[PDB]
Amino acid sequence: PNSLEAQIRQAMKTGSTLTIEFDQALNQKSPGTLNVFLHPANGGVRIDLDSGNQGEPAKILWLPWKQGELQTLQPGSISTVDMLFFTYYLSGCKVFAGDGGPVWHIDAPVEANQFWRRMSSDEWMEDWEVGTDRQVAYLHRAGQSDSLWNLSAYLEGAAPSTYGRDNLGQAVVGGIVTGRQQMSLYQYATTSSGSSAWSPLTYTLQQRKQ
Ligand SMILES: [Br-]
Repeated sequence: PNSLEAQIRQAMKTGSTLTIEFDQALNQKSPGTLNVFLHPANGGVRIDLDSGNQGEPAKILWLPWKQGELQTLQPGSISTVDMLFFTYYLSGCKVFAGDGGPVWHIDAPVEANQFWRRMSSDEWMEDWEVGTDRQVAYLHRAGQSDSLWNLSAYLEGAAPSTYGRDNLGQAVVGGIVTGRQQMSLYQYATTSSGSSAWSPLTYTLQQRKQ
């Protein structure tokens, strides 16, 4: 087979099944570029800081998870075509990504009005004028209470993407860098039924309402 990094990038693009296991220790690393090790795992790849166990070094873009908080990947971090991006597992969490803008990983219990308030101090958000459009990818868990994710007061456009059902399930989000400050996003979900194949996570047109 190819390098584990290439295997992931091909699984994403081809819409194949290839799971990702993350070491929790990665959440102690700040957002931005990160040197990790990739290893074979049952049905997929493990990403950690273990230099042994047939580990293959890779430089990725990384976005940690933090309890009760948002974490942000700034687009200034993004350059190298075909570099992979990952965030930690979504456990009821939300991911909001602006095309050419930041990516936010928001923990499950943070209310939508609160996380939008926090997001909106970012320079990319301040530059997004009411009545104008951006391309935004937004992913939440299906069946979660609407107060934890509904941004309809703020954005008009396509509905969010969802993962899971009945407020159960997890997701993995990653990406492939396509250029300066540019990435294409991919996702899969894990439920009682098993893990889905990768598919695109689509940026949709959104107009800012207020
Ligand atoms: Br929840």
